[PDB]
Formats: sequence, structure tokens, C-alpha cells
Amino acid sequence: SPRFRGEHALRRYPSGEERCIACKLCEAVCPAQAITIEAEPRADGSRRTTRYDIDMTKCIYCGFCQEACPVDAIVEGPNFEFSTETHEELLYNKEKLLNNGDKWEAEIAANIQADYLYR
Amino acid sequence: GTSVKPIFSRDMNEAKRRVRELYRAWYREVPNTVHLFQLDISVKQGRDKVREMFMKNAHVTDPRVVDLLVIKGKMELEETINVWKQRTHIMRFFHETEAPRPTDFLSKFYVGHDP
Amino acid sequence: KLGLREIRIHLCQRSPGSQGVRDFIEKRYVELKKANPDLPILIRECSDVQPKLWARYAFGQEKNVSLNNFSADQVTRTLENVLSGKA
Amino acid sequence: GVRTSPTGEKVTHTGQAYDDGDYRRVRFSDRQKEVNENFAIDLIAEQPVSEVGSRVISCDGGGGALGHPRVYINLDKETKTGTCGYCGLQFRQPHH
Amino acid sequence: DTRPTIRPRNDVVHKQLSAFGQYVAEILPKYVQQVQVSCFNELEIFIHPDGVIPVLTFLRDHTNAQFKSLADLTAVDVPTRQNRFEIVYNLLSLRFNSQIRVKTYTDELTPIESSVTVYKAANWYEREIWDMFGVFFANHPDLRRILTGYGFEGHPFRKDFPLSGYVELRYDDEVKRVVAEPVELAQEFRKFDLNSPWEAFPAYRQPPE
Amino acid sequence: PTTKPPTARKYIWTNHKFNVSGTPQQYVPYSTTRKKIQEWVPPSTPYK
Amino acid sequence: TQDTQLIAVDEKLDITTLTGVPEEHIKTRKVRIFVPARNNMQSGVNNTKKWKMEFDTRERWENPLMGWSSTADPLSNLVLTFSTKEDAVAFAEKNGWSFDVEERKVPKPKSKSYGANFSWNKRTRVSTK
Amino acid sequence: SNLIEVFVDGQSVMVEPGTTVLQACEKVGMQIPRFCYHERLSVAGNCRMCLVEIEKAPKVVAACAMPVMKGWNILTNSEKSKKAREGVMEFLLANHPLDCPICDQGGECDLQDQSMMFGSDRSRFLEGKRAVEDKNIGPLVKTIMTRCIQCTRCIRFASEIAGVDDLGTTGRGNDMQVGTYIEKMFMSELSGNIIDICPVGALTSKPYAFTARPWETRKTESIDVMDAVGSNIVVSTRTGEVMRILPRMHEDINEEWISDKTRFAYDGLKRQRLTQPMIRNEKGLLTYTTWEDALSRVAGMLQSFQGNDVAAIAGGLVDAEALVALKDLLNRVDSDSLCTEEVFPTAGAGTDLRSNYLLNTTIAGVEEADVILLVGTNPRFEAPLFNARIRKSWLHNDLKVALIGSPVDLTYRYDHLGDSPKILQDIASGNHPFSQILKEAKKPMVVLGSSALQRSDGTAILAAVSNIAQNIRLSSGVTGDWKVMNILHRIASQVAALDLGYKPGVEAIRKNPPKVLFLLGADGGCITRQDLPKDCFIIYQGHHGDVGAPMADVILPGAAYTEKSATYVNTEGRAQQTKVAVTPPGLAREDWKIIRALSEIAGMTLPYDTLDQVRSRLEEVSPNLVRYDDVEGANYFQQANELSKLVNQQLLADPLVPPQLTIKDFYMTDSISRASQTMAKCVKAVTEGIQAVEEPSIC
Ligand code: SF4
Ligand code: SF4
Ligand code: SF4
Ligand code: SF4
Ligand code: FES
Ligand SMILES: [K+]
Ligand SMILES: [Zn+2]
Repeated sequence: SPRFRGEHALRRYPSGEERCIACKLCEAVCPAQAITIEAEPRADGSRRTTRYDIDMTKCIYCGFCQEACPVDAIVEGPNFEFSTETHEELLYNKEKLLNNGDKWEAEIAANIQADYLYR
Repeated sequence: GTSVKPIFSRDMNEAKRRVRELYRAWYREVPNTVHLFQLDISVKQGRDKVREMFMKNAHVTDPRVVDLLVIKGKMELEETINVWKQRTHIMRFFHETEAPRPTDFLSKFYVGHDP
Repeated sequence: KLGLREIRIHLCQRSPGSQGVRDFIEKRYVELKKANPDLPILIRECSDVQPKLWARYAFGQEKNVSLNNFSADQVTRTLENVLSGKA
Repeated sequence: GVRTSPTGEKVTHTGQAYDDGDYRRVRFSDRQKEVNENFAIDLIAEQPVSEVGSRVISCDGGGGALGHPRVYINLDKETKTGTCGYCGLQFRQPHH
Repeated sequence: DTRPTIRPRNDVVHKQLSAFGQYVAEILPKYVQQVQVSCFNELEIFIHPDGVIPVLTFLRDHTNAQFKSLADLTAVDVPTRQNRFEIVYNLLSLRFNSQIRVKTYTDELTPIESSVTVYKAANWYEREIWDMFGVFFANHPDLRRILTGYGFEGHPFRKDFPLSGYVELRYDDEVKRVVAEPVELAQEFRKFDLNSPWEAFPAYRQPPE
Repeated sequence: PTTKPPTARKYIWTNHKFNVSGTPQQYVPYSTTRKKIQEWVPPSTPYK
Repeated sequence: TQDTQLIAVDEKLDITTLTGVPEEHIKTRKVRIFVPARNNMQSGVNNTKKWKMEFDTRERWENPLMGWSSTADPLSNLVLTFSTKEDAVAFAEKNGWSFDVEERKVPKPKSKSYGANFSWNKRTRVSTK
Repeated sequence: SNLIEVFVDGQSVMVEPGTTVLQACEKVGMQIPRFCYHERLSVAGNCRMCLVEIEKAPKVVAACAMPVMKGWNILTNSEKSKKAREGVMEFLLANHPLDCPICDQGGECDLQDQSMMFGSDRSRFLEGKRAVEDKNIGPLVKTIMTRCIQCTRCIRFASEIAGVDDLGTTGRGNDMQVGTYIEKMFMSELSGNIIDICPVGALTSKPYAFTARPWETRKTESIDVMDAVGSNIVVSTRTGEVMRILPRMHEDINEEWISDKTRFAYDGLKRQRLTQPMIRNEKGLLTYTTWEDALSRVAGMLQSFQGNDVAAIAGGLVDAEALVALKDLLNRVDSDSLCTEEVFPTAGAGTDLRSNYLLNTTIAGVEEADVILLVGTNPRFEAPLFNARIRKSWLHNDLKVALIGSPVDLTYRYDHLGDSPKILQDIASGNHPFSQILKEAKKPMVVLGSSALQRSDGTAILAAVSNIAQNIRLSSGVTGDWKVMNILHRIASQVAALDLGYKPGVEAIRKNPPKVLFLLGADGGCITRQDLPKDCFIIYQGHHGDVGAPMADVILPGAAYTEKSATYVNTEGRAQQTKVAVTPPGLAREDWKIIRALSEIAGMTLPYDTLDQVRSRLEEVSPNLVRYDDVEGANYFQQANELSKLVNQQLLADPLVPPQLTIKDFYMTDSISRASQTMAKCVKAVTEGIQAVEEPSIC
């Protein structure tokens, strides 16, 4: 279904700028506390995350982060095919989340276009 | 205030009695739990651990507290006797994997910030 | 050397148990410091303290002497005996 | 833009780059340091400065409800370009 | 209607439960201390510990009371009050279908008499409290530890007990077994500071002093 | 997708990648933050 | 009136050995009680109306993986609430933690009048509203 | 007496006539939601959230400024009161911009909390909102003026508290904008406090700008050490890292404000730091090493030399516990040159009497004084909180403030007697007219700063001021209990050191040069290598090695004031405690633990081993330094006056000039300040001009 909750990913605006303004709402929401953010005033100024890591082994795949996000920055992509071999492989990083949002992007855009009215 | 309700024991003497046959049971137990659980512990170094644990709570003077330790040791005794406990839990009292901890202030200063 | 290096006085604020020493330093202190200007007579006055006297001589040894309800002449004597023993 | 470290590692958009000794680089041998090339710092700079002619301008980030919350930036200061804090598009008066 | 969001108010059940509360207060004045019915039609009876067996029996046996079902049994640790632990008995009626709650208090050491006989369901629930709060129960048939791991210590639901516990366990090849080690987290629990400093409900304001 | 062209944009990958776990192209976690409290550089001039 | 074979027990409770706290956590750790000062960024008050106890902060090192905040003491993010400081100190002694006491600081009530914003001779006259 | 009975929604309370309604409600516990009234600021009745219903009254009245009358049951929870609150907030929250995820006030916004408690749950604003262009007013305060609610708290803080009347309002109607019109540079010593008076994120902290959402940071109480005031503060630390410092309420030390120097000083902790022990290599460079060899070298050459050849100069930010530990360690070799950077004239009583070196009348005592004499100080930068207290007493209690010395501008209209110190003895003579004022004032005041004592003729200045105090004390105008003598210090860890018996100043070292100088936090640089003889084991402890560290043989890293758990003393003598917020960086330990371990390695082991024992030992040394948060009553002034009064040491004609003369030098004082970068940013902001430090506040 278009609501399927899977691998977390960090989307970005059509201009290419990342949507995350590091409000840390998702960190204050995650019941498993799998999300960690450090913010900073960027060189341009926009308050992006110096660190944004989701501990997938702590994550319980609830979709609370996306519904908490006020800019639809964090989302859960339709991918479930990320069974890994090492525990460190599961512990994601900001760059890994950005790559996830840049690989599963047409998917997430199409699903959001078909689901934003419900939510 | 000072007046309180007992659990079983009325005075230090009777609780002192209860710990007596608790140590009785532990003594008569240690060898055949070494035998049954295939312990790597030896008989003497089994008994002295019981003695040191009994001496650990030497400071206790309130009666009700003594009934509490004696009934908790009673639960320990049941857990051990009918093999509900497991060999790892029996070893848990003996701190093997736990590295030795320094005691002097100088070593504490060398290691890190800790009182 | 062993001569006393500093003399510390701990007198209570208002309690009568430390009254006498309070009178002592009230009148019998200025000339006492004039006699030994080099010597640190410290007066670390505080509240609800029993009137006590520390004496640090040398090498880090200290001597303890109470002044509980000590009269002005009596505290004068308990200072003079220590000060005279410049060793 | 992504640049190489003196050791050879690819610096990140945050500026992270493990130093010379930095024993925590064995993690990357026989592997790779995953870095995203689409830097958000520069992918917003080349966007054109909108020349909408009004005193105060609304911005939702495009896509309506799919964008960021609607903010009213002020196109008042003549010496700089107003920008929405969420998205980052630079809005400016059409040279008054 | 005018109040489509606010929950419906059922005053008839409230008055009827209050009448039964006065009933039970009059019947057993020896152990009952304070009976009150909540706004959402749930009555609670605060009794002295010595009434754990009597009051329950009166609630289990009396023709006009007729409560034979132990819905649950629970302790609620609160370190502030002098006797920190408070035990709640939840009873449900069949002939007169309704839910009643009786609440008693005890500290760490003062034992509270074990129901079991009044409600044989209490037994396992009973064990939980002893294994989870330290509240020992007098002459309980078998008050052994029930939930926690073997050879455990403390009573985790005590509010002073840390969230992460004290000791974990893991494989050790040096001894070829699972061993217990003092706690060393890989990432510490961040304790968020919620509960905004602005008063929420004026109705439940604590009186000053 | 032939009948439903996905909305194209610059940042989307032009080549799908399977899960790279196992092969040396796998991902390894690492702190993506700058440095904490920074060390004081000793002087280079002589002691005197 | 409450006959249950009552016994005078003068010495204070020693539930320490019952609590299961390890020896160095019951000995070394020092806990302080206090009324938490309100966040000066806020004018709300109902957070300094309780007695909270908290323990001395311990080592906080960064793990090699992401520089997280791994710690060792479990009794670090543990704070206990109490209505009055007497209950808190009783809990502290009966548990056996070395305790420190800070008195409940409260705002002094100051005389405030809008008529002070204006004056004929007093310095308190304002210059702008 | 005059207490009038006033009901609040029922139950009645006893209320002083003239009390506002909101204070009467606070007497019970229920609080009016407000945005315009601050307890320590003037009232304006502006937010209109203070509206409440008076029983049998047609229209609601503003509880912020309403003299309560007889009876007058305050219906706090009345339906009309709730409706008034709802409407007033709907008006407040109409043009408020959608920045909650992007605004740092998020989670502790006040406005958000009132919306949660007393506010609607939906917006009927169908029109466009208002946007206001940002006005930069510093590298210290982030400015997003579209979020402002015109509560006028910043303006009133600028006028009364800070005294710099530059923050105002412009225009009218909905286009009214609060700012500075001119692109002016608001650089007072109390500017940062506007961050904590602004209910909304209109004004925020630039150095901390969006570093942590404040619902995560743990809060640990402690004491500021940047100043001798010892302002109570709270360190907000997340994930083992210091983010910011907020003021704590004390009402006797700092009210609820702190100086910008105190506030924005955490960044110094993250800069140049000492973490691992260092020793001089074969070429003379300090190379990193383990602890063992460092304590071994220290122990060896401490064992080699005894007597006066071993010294120790305590710095400015040191702790009392390590002061005791170092003094005791240096005592076991009979070394008695325990010096400190700040100099106090020891001629006469010296450090023997608490009355000599103390703000005897306490900080609060200045709120009832009549006339105050400042002996050549700059309290706007020497002690910002003390000057704030002086300003508030000048405002409300019409204090007549006069000073002798440098004509530094001091917010209020100070009466500049002059600059020459000669005037001092004239005041003692009484020929100067101001003397009569001191006689006529029922609570006269004279205070001489530590900086003016530093000079070169401090003994003469102290003697003259003591003679002045004695001359006015014999008059019956001053009550028996009212203290007059007052000495204001600047270094935080000076009075405590002087309490322990450390010889003030460094003259002892210069008299007979030592060989094993134990620089403990010493960073002023009063004693350099040239003054010392050849082959001196200068051992520099501390945290921020910038002056002492370059000239050293073995470096012993220490803990900063936010990492230890030691005690400090304010200028009035009250001994406060700083709790541990974040662990010391790297391998650095506490300052007393390292001294005790050094002693144990060297052989002369100290008796105390944990914090409680060293506190008990310090109690043995001085019984006031353990009694926390209460001024130990200091007296015995007259005998101290008769004690010195022997030397003449004729006063030099040099005008009194405090080392700090303009806000530019208020920032760069200690090692922590020098390490900081934001301190340098604001310094360069002050120096050249306005257009140098503009930091974009929108992002
Ligand atoms: S689904 Fe997302 S927000 Fe929820 S716990 Fe997992 S990572 Fe956190
Ligand atoms: S909720 Fe969204 S915008 Fe806020 S920190 Fe999380 S990902 Fe970023
Ligand atoms: S200050 Fe304004 S933007 Fe910031 S949280 Fe409050 S209401 Fe939201
Ligand atoms: S800028 Fe802040 S303090 Fe000043 S009036 Fe606006 S909201 Fe109030
Ligand atoms: S308090 Fe009523 S408007 Fe400020
Ligand atoms: K603010
Ligand atoms: Zn935008």
C-alpha cells in the first residue's frame, strides 16, 4: 500500500535543498529514541543537521517521525529489501539517509502524492 | 514511630537463629550443587563464598531487615536446590569476567574521574 | 625549625559559649599583632562554632586547643603560652 | 562541492574529514566512506533570485500542502535578498 | 449535541455507586478509611492494611455486594508518602455488574496480609508485587520470584531503580558462559524535560501553605 | 513507469544500486560531526 | 487499638541491603535535593513547586562509532520527586545515599504600582512605553 | 495592621494595600498568564493577557496593574475571563509567523504554553499576516522581529535595568516595530539578558543559535566564576557537552540576570584546552606523556628542594578545595610563599580580619543605603551585577551615588568628585563638602575596589578609606549594626584564597626568588621567567593554557569551573558551591585530586582522600568556607582601623584609573574569555564600528 512503512530516508526540496530544518521534533517523538540530531548554523545559514543518524536496530518502524515532521523531510520509503550482514551496516548515518532519499525518490514522491490527502 | 510490626522474628536472637540454619542449609548444599551443576568452583572455595556473603550484610541491625534477608536467602535456596537456577547464575556470585578494581586513591586518579 | 607559623581562632558570632574570646580580640588583639607583625593571627569567625584554636608550626603539623567559655585573661594565657614557645 | 582529504577521503557537506593519524579510518579500508554528492549548500545557491514585486511575499516551498509551512518573508531591506528559512529561495524586490 | 467531543456524563451510575459506597463504609467501619467515587463513575475505597482479608471477603461473599472476580492486583510505588507502596485491588461484580477498587498502603518492610484465600487468582498477581515492588505478603503459599531473571536483585518498578537496571549479561569465551557485568551503555538514555512550567488544570490545584 | 513517467529531478540517482552489504562497496557507519573540545597546540619556540 | 505485636525500634531504617544497589553506588554516589529553578526563558512558575533529588554527574565519553554519549553509571538520568523536603531526606537516609540539602528559594514579593511609571520628582518615572 | 482581606475565586487572603491583583492571586498559587509584566520590571499593561473578571463588575480589568480593593473576589476561572484570554491570545497569535520548527524558542516559547493552556485550537485568520524586516543589534542577540509581540519588555529592560536607552519603538498601528531605528550597536554589559526576557524567539542567543532544542539539555546548577560576584547560574548540557549558561534566581546575588561575559563564555571551554600531561623534551618543547612520569618529575624535584625555594601563585579561577590542598602540600616542606595574582595591602590587619577584605554590608544591603562612594572603580565592568543593584537602588530608593577617580560613565548620574586620590584624605579631614553627606546619611556607604588596591600605593588608599569610615562611624547617623567599610573584588577565587591565609600579591616571590614555582591557574603573568632565577621548575596547572603554559617545565592539565565540584566565594563572603556539569576533557582531573595524588607520590601524603574529607579539612582551616549560601557575619572593623594606622606611605598623585575603562575591555579578561571566539567577535564589534559583525538571524 502507499502507506507502507519501511526504510527511513531524508527527502529534499525540488531545488535540491534538503527539507530538514533540524527542528528535532522527530527526535522528541521516536519512542525508541533511535534518532539523534546535532544542528548548526550552516555557511549559508539554513539550520541543517551536522549529524542525523537513525539507529535502525533501535527503530521500531512506526512512522511517527514522518507524521511529526513539519516539512516532510524524514519519511519511510517503500523499501524493505535491506537485510544486512553486519550490525554496523544497519546503524545509518546522515549521508546514508541522504543516499536513501536520493535512490528511493521517485517512489517516495509518488507515494506521498497519493497519500498526503489522507494524512 | 519506633513501634513497628515484625515479619517472623521478635528479637535479634530469633533472627540470629534463622540465619543459623540458613547457613546450615547452604553448608549442606554447596558440595552437591558443585556435583550436580558441574561447577568449576571447589568445595572450600564454595563454602567461603557463602561465608563472605553472610558477612557482607554484617551492619544490619533492624529485625525486619534480618527477616527480609533470611527469606530472600530462602528463595535463593529453593532456586538452587531444585535446579531452577542455572550454572551461569551460580557463577554470577563469583566475579570472573569482572576485571579487578583498584582501591587506592592513586590508582583511582590514574584511571579516571571517579570517587 | 619548629616555631609556630600561624595561629587561627574560630569564635562563634553571638553565642555566650564563645563570648570570652570575643572580648579578648576586642581589646587584647591590636597590641598582640603589634608585638608580632609577621605572625598571621587569623580570625576565621563563624556562627555556632565552639571557640577553637589552631596552631600551625612548621612542616604541616597543627595543634588543637579549645577555648570553650574561656575568660579574657584565660584566653590571653592560652595564647601567651603558645606564643612564648617559639619552637 | 565534494573535495578530497589530504589523506584522500571525500569530505562531507558538514565538513567532516578524518585527519592524518585518526586511527578510526580502518573502518573505511576494504569499504568506502559513504558521502552524498548532491550538496545542499550549493544546490540552493545557483537557484535564480525571484523578482516578485511586492512588499511582503508568501512562501510555502512549492507543492502547496507538500511544501513547508507558509512563511511571509519581508522584501524590505534594499541591501540584501530576503529568503524563506525553510526552503532557502532568495526573494528580492525587482530592483524596487 | 452541544458537546460532541466531551465524553458523556452518567450521573445515575455516580449516585448509585455513591450510595453503595456509603453502604460499604457503614458496614465495615473498622478498616475503611476513605471512600470516594471518581468523576468518570469509578469508585475507590481506601482501607487500612489489616482489612485486606476481611473487607475483600465482605466484598466477595455478601449477598448485596457479590464481587467474585479479581480483575487485577497492582502496586503503585510513590516515594513521597510515608508508606511508599500502595496496593490496589480491582473487583468486578457479576450479579450487579460494576467495577470496585480497594486501596491499601504499606512501606518496604511492614508486611501486608496475602489475600489468596479470598481470591485464588491473586496468587500469581501477589507474587508479582513481591517480585516487583518488595512488598512482602504474610503467609503467602509460595512467594517466590515470578517475573524477573534468576538470582535478580532489587525490585525494578521502584521509582528509584534506574531504567537500564544495574547489570547486563553476555557471552564470555574466557569462561565459556554467559556472564553478568556492570552496566555500560553504548548510548545513554536522554531524559527529556517535558511538563511545561505553565499550569494545566486549575481544578486540581494543590492548596498552598 | 512507461505509462506513468516518474517526475524527474536532478538529485535522483541515474543508476539503481542493489544492497551493497557484504561486498566491499558496503556502507560503514561513522560520526558525521565536527570535533569537540579542541586541543591546545604546544609552542614551538624553546623553553627559555 | 491496632494490636499487631508492636515493637519499639529506635534506630533508623537500613533498607540499603534490601534495595540491591551495588556497594560503590550506595557509598560513593552523592545525591542532592532541591527545588528546580524555573527556566528564565519562561515566565511559567509551576515547575519550582516540588522537591527533586538528583545524583552527581559521572563520566560521559564518546563511543568510537558516531561519537554518542555512552556512560557507565545507571543512576545518572534518575530524578525523584517529593512533596516536602522531609520526605526526600528520609528517603535519602533510609536508602543510604550521602545527601546534600538546598533550601527552597522563593521570589521575594516586591511592591509594584503602575503609578510609579510616572512621577513629579521621583527618579522612577519611565521614559517610554 | 493595614492588611486588607481580598477573596480569590472564593477563599480569602490577607493583602498589603497597593498590591496588584496578580500578586494577590499568586498569594494563593494560581497565576495570571502574562506577557507584559516582569516581576523585577516596570508594569505596562500591554499584552492584555492579564485581563481577569472582577466579581460583580461589568468589564474585565488587567491584573498586571490594578490596585486591589476591599473584598473583590477575583474570579480567575470565570467564563468571561476565559473568553477574554481566548480573544486576547487570538489577537496576539494572528500575525505570528510560522517559525516554531525554525525558531529557537520552540518548546519553551511561553506563547506556545499559554496557547496549550488558555487558547484556541484552530485559526480563523483568513487574511495574510504581517512581516517585519530584521534589525541587526549585535553578534550576541539573534533578531527575528517578525516574531515579536511588542510586549515592551526589552525596552523597559534597556531603560531601567541596563540604563542604555536605545531600544525603543517606531511607527504606530500594526506596523509598529520595536528596534533601534538607527543601525545602532547595543553593547551594554547586560545585553544578553534580553534573550531571557523576550517571551518569543524574537531575540535569541547568537552563539547558541539552533544548537539544541531546550527539551533535551539537562540543567545543572552552579556558580559563575568569571566575576567575584559569583552569580548563581545553570549550565544546560546535552550529551556530555556544554551548550549555554542561564541565570538562576537568587534575589541576593544576581536577581535573575547575568553579565554577557558570564553568559557567553562557554565557547572558551571548547577552544584551547589542556588534557594530557606534558614535559619538556631534550630540545625544550612540551611533549605529551603519561601521568606517571609527570608526577614522578614533580615529586623528584619537589623532594630535592625544601624551605622557601618552593612557591605557588594561585591564579584567578582556582578552587578553594585545591587552594587548601596546595597550601597543605606546600606546608609539609615549610614553603610559605603561597602567593596569588591579586594584591591586597597586608600592612596592618591584612588578611587576619574578615572585615578588611569583604563586601561587609552584602549585595542586598546596597538596596537600603543612602549615599555610596566608589573609590576609583568601574563596577559596570568590574562587577556588572553589583552595578545593576546600585542602579536599581538609585532608581527606586533615590540613592545619591558619588565616586572619586576615573570619570567612567556609570549608567546613572554619578557625582564625579574628581580623579586625584588626594581628595580621599580631604574627605577624611572633612573639608570636602561630600563628607557632610556621609555624616548626614543614616546609612552611609564607601566601597574601594580590588583593582584600585592593585595600583602601587594600595596601603595608603586603604588607610585613607578606613580612616574615612572610622570618621563617619563615630557619628550616630550610622546605626550600630549597619556596616560601612566595603571592599569589592574582581577575581572570583581571591577572597577564598585570602580567607585561607594565602599571602595577597606576589611580592613574596620577588623578595626571595623560588625554584619550584607552582603556578596553579596563574595566567596574569605578573611573574615571568626573567624575574625567576635560572632552572626554575615552573609547573602550570589549570585548564586554559595561554600565558602560564608556554613558560613551563611540566604541564598538569586541570578541570574547569564547569567540570569540578568545588566551592567559590563572592565578594561579600558568602561561600557557594559549583556542581559538576560535564566531565573534564581528556585526561585532566580535578585540581585537588591531582595535588593529593602528587603528594602521595612524592611521599608527604595529605590526610584527605575524597571531596567530603577535603571540605572537612577546609572547615578545619576556616569554618565559614563550608557554610553555604549565607553571609557569615563579619565585624571587628574598629580594631582593624586602629591596627594599621601606623605607616604613612604618602599617596601618589597618579589619578585612579581602573584597568577596565570601556566595554571593549570588559570582555577580554580571563583565560576562559581569551579562549572564546564569540568574545573576540564582540570585542571587534565594539572596537571599530557597527558594520562588522552582522550575523544572519533568519538562518
Ligand atoms: S519509525 Fe522512525 S520515528 Fe518511529 S521509532 Fe523508528 S526511526 Fe524513530
Ligand atoms: S522532524 Fe523533520 S525537520 Fe524536524 S528534525 Fe526531524 S527530519 Fe528534520
Ligand atoms: S517564538 Fe514564535 S516561532 Fe518561535 S516557537 Fe514561539 S510562536 Fe513559534
Ligand atoms: S523584541 Fe521581544 S522583548 Fe522586545 S517587545 Fe518584542 S517580544 Fe517583547
Ligand atoms: S500583564 Fe496585563 S498586559 Fe502585561
Ligand atoms: K527569548
Ligand atoms: Zn520557502
